[PDB]
Amino acid sequence: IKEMPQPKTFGELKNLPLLNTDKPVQALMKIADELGEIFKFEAPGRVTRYLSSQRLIKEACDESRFDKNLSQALKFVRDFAGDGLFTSWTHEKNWKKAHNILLPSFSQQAMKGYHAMMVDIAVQLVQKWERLNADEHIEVPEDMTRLTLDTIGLCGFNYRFNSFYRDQPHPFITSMVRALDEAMNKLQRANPDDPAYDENKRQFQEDIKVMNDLVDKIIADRKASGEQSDDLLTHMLNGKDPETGEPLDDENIRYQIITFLIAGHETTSGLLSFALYFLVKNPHVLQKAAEEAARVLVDPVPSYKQVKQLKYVGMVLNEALRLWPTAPAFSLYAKEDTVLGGEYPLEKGDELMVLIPQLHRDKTIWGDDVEEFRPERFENPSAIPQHAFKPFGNGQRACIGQQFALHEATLVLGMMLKHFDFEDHTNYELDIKETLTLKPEGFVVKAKSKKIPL
Ligand code: HEM
Ligand SMILES: CCCCCCCN1CCC[C@H]1C(=O)N[C@@H](Cc1ccccc1)C(=O)O
Repeated sequence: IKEMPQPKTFGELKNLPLLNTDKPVQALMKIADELGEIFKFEAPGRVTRYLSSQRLIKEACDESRFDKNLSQALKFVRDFAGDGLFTSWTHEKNWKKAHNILLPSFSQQAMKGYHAMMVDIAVQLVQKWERLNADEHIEVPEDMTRLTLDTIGLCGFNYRFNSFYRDQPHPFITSMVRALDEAMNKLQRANPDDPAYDENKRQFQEDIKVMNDLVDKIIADRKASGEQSDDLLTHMLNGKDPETGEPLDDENIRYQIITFLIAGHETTSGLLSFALYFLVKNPHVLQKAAEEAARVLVDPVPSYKQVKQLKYVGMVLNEALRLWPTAPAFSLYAKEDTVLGGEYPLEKGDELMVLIPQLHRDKTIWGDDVEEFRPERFENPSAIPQHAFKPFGNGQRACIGQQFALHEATLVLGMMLKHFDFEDHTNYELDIKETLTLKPEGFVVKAKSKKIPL
């Protein structure tokens, strides 16, 4: 029974000022490097414990002992994502109902139906880059975000955001990005109810109204027309939960659509951006991935079955998720009193944060080459210890979008490596911007066409 380390305190504010930074996850990573596999973090009125070791996280991932907690970040996102899957408690009726209704829409099988839509957007990205002039470069996270938002819009509700036709984001997106910024900024405020934050609160309410009005009109317009497109919205209007026999209500459908647009904007785009970053920093790895793409993608348009055969590209994406998991944490609560790792007693209700980037750096799992980009680490999942690799979270509350994200990312990265050579022309220094998620900021490359027709 050990006493837990705790980082430096600021009197009555305890640890809270440590998060007064534009890079709080990267600050918590540096604290974990100093304090080790577990530390206590206190703010006025709340305590959590940050876990970094596979030794403790494998226990935290025991669903008989721990359930998903809404972190303060998720509670603030819930003001616009409601009781959508991502911001619902496991015990709320609408979690299991929506989970049962939506699981078939997110399976490996369902991906065959979404593939043609994903290819539509992927072809738009390839044509954009084919059409750049000799003097020009690519804004990587900008273009990956254009792609991943457009893909979920088209597969979500058959809506074209037409992001490759715009410098300025669609108005829904300007509102969603500003709401996500206010949710994440609200975290840092020692003094939240101050009047210096009164404009922020007024803007948040306008942004919520914007997201609701576009999404509610999309739903209303679809029911009115009665058309049956094979998108998530059609599945949610016609689907019944096998348990309750009930469908989702129109308000819950709107929370699910907002949730899916947040995920498509924030997470998959981060993964593609980090994957291209590691490939241009690791030319031998880029070469082996480009060789797979050339051998497998033998048709102008990739097929679903071809994407399934891009195994090495799959390993590249997992190794990018290992070093920079774009969704960097999740939160758990103890269902009952229990002891963590035979050292740290917890009471019913005590909270934990899993710091995924640190878990993925555990040298007892990955060895001394832990900072190196080596996709071959992922050749044999049976050779990886339990709960060592958690970029999609844990158990019944794991990412429902995992198959969707990995299909889209494998397809697009495979087409990028087929069609272009890449140059890191600025010798880019990694700068990680934090929103809901992690993304390279300012990452730019030059892409020289291999002139292979679409
Ligand atoms: C690389 C891409 C992505 C990553 C890394 C990612 C990561 C995660 C993680 C870590 C969680 C667990 C969060 C927690 O325990 O608090 C999660 C949940 C979720 N993700 Fe994703 N996600 C990705 C893409 C997507 C996509 C494309 C969708 C939907 C189109 C999506 C929808 C969701 C939903 C709905 C949940 C909540 C599931 C539930 O609790 O029932 N994600 N994601
Ligand atoms: C993909 C979603 C990732 C969300 C990860 C959370 C991302 N947080 C952003 C800051 C770091 C990280 C986190 O540890 N937050 C906790 C801690 C906390 C609670 C209350 C006030 C301030 C901070 C929380 O939100 O409860």
